[PDB]
Amino acid sequence: DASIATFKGSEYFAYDLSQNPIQSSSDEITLSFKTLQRNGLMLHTGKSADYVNLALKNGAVSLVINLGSGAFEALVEPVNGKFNDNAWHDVKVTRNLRQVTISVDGILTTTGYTQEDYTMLGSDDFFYVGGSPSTADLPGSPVSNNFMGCLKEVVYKNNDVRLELSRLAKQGDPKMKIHGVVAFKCAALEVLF
Amino acid sequence: DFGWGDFHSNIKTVKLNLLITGKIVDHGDGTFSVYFRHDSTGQGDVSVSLVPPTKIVEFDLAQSFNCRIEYEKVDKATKNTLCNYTCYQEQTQSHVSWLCSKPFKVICIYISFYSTDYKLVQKVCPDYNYHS
Repeated sequence: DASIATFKGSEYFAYDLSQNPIQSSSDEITLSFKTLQRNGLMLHTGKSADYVNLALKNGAVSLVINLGSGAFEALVEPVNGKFNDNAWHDVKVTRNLRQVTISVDGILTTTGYTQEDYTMLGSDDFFYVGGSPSTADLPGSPVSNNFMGCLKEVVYKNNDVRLELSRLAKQGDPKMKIHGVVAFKCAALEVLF
Repeated sequence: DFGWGDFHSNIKTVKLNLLITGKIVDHGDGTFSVYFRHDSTGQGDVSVSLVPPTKIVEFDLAQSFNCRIEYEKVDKATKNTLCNYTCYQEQTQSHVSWLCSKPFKVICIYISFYSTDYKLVQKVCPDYNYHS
């Protein structure tokens, strides 16, 4: 049913964006995560001036976006607890020419300004999920280590295409490459020997 | 001129709703003002300010750069009613005027939001990519 994968800190997905560039006036990223670790990179897309970086940082959800002329950084956290509580949490990030929106469970922020510029929402370089090469620190990544925990239904969507990255990794795609080996289920995180 | 205007932000939980608007005004004398208005309803603390791009995004219990606050007006109404006994609702309207000396124009907007269910900090730098 749902496309899930468990990352153990040495594994990541990489969807080849070189031979198929992506451009749009708006885009959207959705995923659910479950984890016990305080820090870890969940998703990065973009090696250009444009990028989106989504990570856990000290048990908070961290989002860093470079949307053309401007930059956005947010940190989100429950008040009496953290997001590395071994429970699923749902993330949705929406960008367009005038506005960025992020929601994590019961909190939503929408922020924008009049840009008055011609810009392109795209990325040439690989779309990374769950981690990234160790000798490759990605633009705007606040954390330096790969994810440990579960990611589910990672989907990137724009006005041209919709990529079910979690599904593609589970099934297979010549542009979808997996570093290491990951189980396409959510393992009991309390026991990650 | 400037790379942006008519800044807006909305942060929403079921416990606190925050609406922010921001406006720039170039006075033509080497200074410009940034005006923030914000309205919040519910429970929790909210703040909006100007910061340099080097400001670290982090949570904080407390409350070179050529911008300073010249005027601030805050109106806060508190309604106390017990839920099941306690319990309260806060309505807040703030206006803040920042005055900036123009030689430096790379300013960021920093918003904090501490409710009873969620907390969020965010930094928006609208023309940062004119910095480098």
